[PDB]
Amino acid sequence: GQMRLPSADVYRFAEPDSEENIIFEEGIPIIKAGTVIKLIERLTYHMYADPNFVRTFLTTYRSFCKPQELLSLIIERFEIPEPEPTEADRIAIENGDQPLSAELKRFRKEYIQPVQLRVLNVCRHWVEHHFYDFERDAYLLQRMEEFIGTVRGKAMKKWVESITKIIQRKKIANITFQSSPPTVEWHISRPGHIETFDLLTLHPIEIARQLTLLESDLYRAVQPSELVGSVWTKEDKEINSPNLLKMIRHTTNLTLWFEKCIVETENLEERVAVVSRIIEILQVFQELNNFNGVLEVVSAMNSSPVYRLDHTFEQIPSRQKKILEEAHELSEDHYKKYLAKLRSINPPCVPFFGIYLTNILKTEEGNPEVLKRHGKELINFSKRRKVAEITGEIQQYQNQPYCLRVESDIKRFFENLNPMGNSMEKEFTDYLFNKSLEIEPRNPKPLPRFPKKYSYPLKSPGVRPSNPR
Amino acid sequence: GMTEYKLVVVGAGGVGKSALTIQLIQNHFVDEYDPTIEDSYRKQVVIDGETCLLDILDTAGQEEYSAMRDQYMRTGEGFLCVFAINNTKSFEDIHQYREQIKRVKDSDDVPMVLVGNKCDLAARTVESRQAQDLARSYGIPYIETSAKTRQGVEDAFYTLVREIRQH
Amino acid sequence: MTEYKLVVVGAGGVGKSALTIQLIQNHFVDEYDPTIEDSYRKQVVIDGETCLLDILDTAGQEEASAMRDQYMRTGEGFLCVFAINNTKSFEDIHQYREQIKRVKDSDDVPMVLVGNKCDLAARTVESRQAQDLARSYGIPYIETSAKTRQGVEDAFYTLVREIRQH
Ligand SMILES: N[C@@H](Cc1c[nH]c2ccccc12)C(=O)N1C[C@H]2CN(Cc3c[nH]c4ccc(Cl)cc34)C[C@H]2C1
Ligand SMILES: Nc1nc2c(ncn2[C@@H]2O[C@H](COP(=O)(O)OP(=O)(O)NP(=O)(O)O)[C@@H](O)[C@H]2O)c(=O)[nH]1
Ligand SMILES: [Mg+2]
Ligand code: NA
Repeated sequence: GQMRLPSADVYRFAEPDSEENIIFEEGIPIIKAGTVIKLIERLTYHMYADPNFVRTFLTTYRSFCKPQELLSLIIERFEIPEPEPTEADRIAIENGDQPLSAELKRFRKEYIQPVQLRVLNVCRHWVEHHFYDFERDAYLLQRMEEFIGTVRGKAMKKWVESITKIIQRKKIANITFQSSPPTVEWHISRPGHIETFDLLTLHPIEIARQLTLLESDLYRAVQPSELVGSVWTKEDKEINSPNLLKMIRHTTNLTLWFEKCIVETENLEERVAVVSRIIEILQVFQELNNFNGVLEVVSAMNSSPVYRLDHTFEQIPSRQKKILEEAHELSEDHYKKYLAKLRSINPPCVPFFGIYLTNILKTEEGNPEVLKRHGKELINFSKRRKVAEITGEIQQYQNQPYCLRVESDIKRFFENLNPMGNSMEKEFTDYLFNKSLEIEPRNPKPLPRFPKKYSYPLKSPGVRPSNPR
Repeated sequence: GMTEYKLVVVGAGGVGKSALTIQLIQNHFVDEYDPTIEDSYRKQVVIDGETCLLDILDTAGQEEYSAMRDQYMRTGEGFLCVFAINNTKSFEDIHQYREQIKRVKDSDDVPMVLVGNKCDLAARTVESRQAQDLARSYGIPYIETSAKTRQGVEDAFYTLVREIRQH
Repeated sequence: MTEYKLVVVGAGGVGKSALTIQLIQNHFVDEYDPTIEDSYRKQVVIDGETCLLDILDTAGQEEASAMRDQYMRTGEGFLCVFAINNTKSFEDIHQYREQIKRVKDSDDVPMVLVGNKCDLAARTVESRQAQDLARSYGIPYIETSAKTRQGVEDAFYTLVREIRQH
């Protein structure tokens, strides 16, 4: 038979499952909704582990339970009463013999020890992967240290001593590869001559590599705390989502830099060379699976100032027209081909973050926080699972590092790019559009001629890499 | 067979804009949503007795990707310009959204509707007369919607389709 | 994209977590933080086919030895890990092999025998002894180092191939 449980009067987590406290989806069960007590019971269940559920819960619980209250509840979960001696144990003791204590031993082995270990695993994941709760609330950290540091008894001792050390390391807080990274490539600008760095003087292969390293680092720095609760859209977004915003602002700045490079090149032949060079950078982005970079270029080519430059795109080689068209088609039909391509490539990659943001926001906005059943309000956990499925996908692509060498000067050049200068957004984008009208006027106005601005060769070195001994 | 209309929702972030398309597309009578589902943004409808397909682009949450707005907007034949009736700044943003749409579509007469969205019980700060005056100055319809009761939602989208049909 | 459920098992301290984190993050963990249960995901192209690996990293400490049936039920293939400088961990392999067979009620479960820490000179389990055991199980034997990455992709991706052909 099943093990008997403590009385639900002394231990709240022994209440029977009912539709008034837990609802399952239609081989471990999947929870649709439940009270917080039932969610924590199943988070730390004696019959099975659920590591996905631990991640989902720790990522999303603050929408229904405060951090201080979560810690109180898992401490209450940990403190399980042992059963009293049975009739057979009583009779042995009355005869001066040692009792078998068979039911007590089974309850320790099959209920207390698994539940207590799974509570500690929640604590371990909480400290390792969601430490911001403790960075933001020093008293919460004190309570966790005290709880862990006072767990007695030898069955948990190895993990208690380990978790204590992990906490202490987190308070005061290296990559190996299957091969060497390729050699850094140089074109007109030579190493150390940062004053000459520009779109056409750096090597287009190395532009794409260094932007990919930068954009990969920005992608990898975004934590789920910047996403849950849609906080990057709210009034405190600069406080709560700084890494996400830095990543988006880099993408926006690079797109605007591409547009500015194009429309400030007034000579037609020179502007064709500029657009052709940006499409070559896009080709290397594709080869590197840097989809953020691909769409940075596509967004620039479809911007109002650039899209209308029919005389420029007329002279682009047909093969490059095809490269740009197939990159543009990634975004068509609500990113259908992009989503399929992302799920087929071999990482490392840099995803486009915008689709994740829209899906998190709409999941949050389109589902209720609670479900009402039999007069009770149950936490709608299915909604939280959907959000954590998205943050889990994000995290999966954050693991794999690029095998490319940083070039500190090129990296600094792109970190310091500031095409808008001190101008506000509207005056700058109006400036770009007015430049477009200047260099290719609306029909029937005639096309003017403009002098060249570049004194160095415009011929591209191409995007196939070189390899000296 | 049937006509497909490509509609684009534009407007300030952080003030409940996404509720408009969610409430339209939703199982009207079950408050549930999975936006990752293929064609959670397509809906076959009957407007003035003529069946058509709406394809709705709502990039809510991507407002900080400001250099992508041109590309997103160019996909659309008609536009819902949305502000929140308790956020004056989102109302003041409407002029620049409309100017950007006109530039992207290269037309001074693009089908569009002005939508005032009630996203919570916070105090209204844009009166309906202010928004009606703005819509009239642009020559476009004005519809108010509730983010919670679905009131006005069908009217906003159907009015836009009528603007496209009568363009 | 096909999904594969891999489980890493073996005695405490043999390097199950270090192997997994090296595969996932290309990083070697120097600390010895005993695992309770961790899970990782990895999209990777293997033999031209994209798949999604779910990797369960399990507890080797004996105090957790009564909690294994639940993860053995879900797993589709098992990396059975010992350390080549730890003869007791090699002697523990057959207990994991037998429990997996009992739980899954099968003589034909995808498995790979892994001898980890092969970067260390002071070996106490000879390759021949481990290879003999692997042949008796009908499975391959791969020596690995989570520190240097030697053999790590080979071990995990060989297990994927055995699930795919199962
Ligand atoms: N004649 C064919 C093929 C073609 C010619 N030029 C091209 C350049 C790239 C890809 C295809 C072509 C056509 O579809 N057009 C001619 C015009 C020129 N204009 C190019 C453009 C500017 N910005 C863009 C961003 C993305 C994409 Cl895909 C294209 C562009 C857009 C109009 C469409
Ligand atoms: N030299 C060397 N040390 C290794 C290697 N793999 C793991 N170690 C070291 O061995 C120790 C234990 O590693 P760990 O991955 O935690 O082992 P585990 O098998 O996961 N232990 P547990 O079962 O308790 O979770 C750590 O100090 C780790 O750095 C290896 O290939 N070479
Ligand atoms: Mg471990
Ligand atoms: Na206001």
